[PDB]
Amino acid sequence: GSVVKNVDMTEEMQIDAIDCANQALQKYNVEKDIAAHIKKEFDRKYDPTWHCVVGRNFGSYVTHETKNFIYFYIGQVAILLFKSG
Amino acid sequence: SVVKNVDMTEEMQIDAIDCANQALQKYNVEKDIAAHIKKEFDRKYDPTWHCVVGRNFGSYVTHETKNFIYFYIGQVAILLFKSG
Repeated sequence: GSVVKNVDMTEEMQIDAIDCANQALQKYNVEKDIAAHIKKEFDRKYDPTWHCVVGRNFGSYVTHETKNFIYFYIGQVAILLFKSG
Repeated sequence: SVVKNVDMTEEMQIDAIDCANQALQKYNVEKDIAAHIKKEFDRKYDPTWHCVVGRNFGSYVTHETKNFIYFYIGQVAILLFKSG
């Protein structure tokens, strides 16, 4: 339960981020694909544009001002999910 | 592997990495490591910064972040951000 989140990431959205991350980790093996599934699901449910990186071997990203985000873990795997640009 | 805001340019990123390396060199406990990075960024780049190191930290709800960097020192995650 170690989480950093924005005030606009309320319980329902946080529960959905955890559920989506669990669904992505259940379905896919490659961390880039896991991240992409979470990003796609949040664009669809909570409107674009979301970005997501999973684990610690991801492509670097320069973001414009984030307006909402959540940083959390599924076991040892970090998930950063944020809305920007 | 870094995610950062456009305002975290190379000099500030270099300082975040150096600060994190200095904190990990000096302190054993991840809460203290994070607090050292936060204190140094408040002093050098003005408050209010917040920092969490590793994956066993106290949760935090932040108001709109205006600058941040997410990066790793080996297997250890560092999230450093300015808000509230």
